[PDB]
Amino acid sequence: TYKYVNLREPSMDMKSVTDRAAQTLLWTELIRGLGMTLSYLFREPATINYPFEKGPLSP
Amino acid sequence: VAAFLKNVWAKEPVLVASFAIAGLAVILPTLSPYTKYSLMINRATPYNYPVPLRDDGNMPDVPSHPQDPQGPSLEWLKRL
Ligand SMILES: CCCCCCCCCCCCCCCCCC(=O)OC[C@H](COP(=O)(O)OCCN)OC(=O)CCCCCCCCCCCCCCCCC
Repeated sequence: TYKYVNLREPSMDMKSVTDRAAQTLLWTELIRGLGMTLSYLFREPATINYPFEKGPLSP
Repeated sequence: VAAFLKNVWAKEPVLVASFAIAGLAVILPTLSPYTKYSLMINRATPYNYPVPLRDDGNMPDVPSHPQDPQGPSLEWLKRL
């Protein structure tokens, strides 16, 4: 079959274009993820502490 | 023309924040009456040393003792 990606058009009305001018000029995006999705450090690290602990295998 | 002013704010909303502050700092100093207080305070700060003038006859005001009634009111600031 198909799909179409990156085919969209901006709405072009003054209820929208503030929402894209409250973004460029106030940085309301770009702090969304890497203000956050980075931290999100609070998860337990994953490390196999090597000289002692060791990892899985199979027969 | 307002469609223009909203169609540059969908593309470059950066310098627009500079113009928006470019004016609005030029305009206002001719408005708020708080100013011209600013010029009175700044004139009255005695950097130098006041030298007493010679009194023969007048002597409009300002007696020998300073705290006696002498001259203008600068204490509108102390209450301010
Ligand atoms: C009446 C009083 C006045 C009223 C004024 C109203 C508000 C006006 C004040 C707004 C001014 C805010 C700062 C100036 C605007 C931000 C700077 C800017 O304009 O970025 C524009 C930049 C250009 O990107 P673009 O035009 O889209 O082109 C690329 C297309 N692929 O587009 C961008 O997004 C660039 C983003 C920045 C680039 C570096 C980001 C790297 C990460 C650093 C972020 C950390 C900073 C956080 C602040 C920390 C503070 C402690």
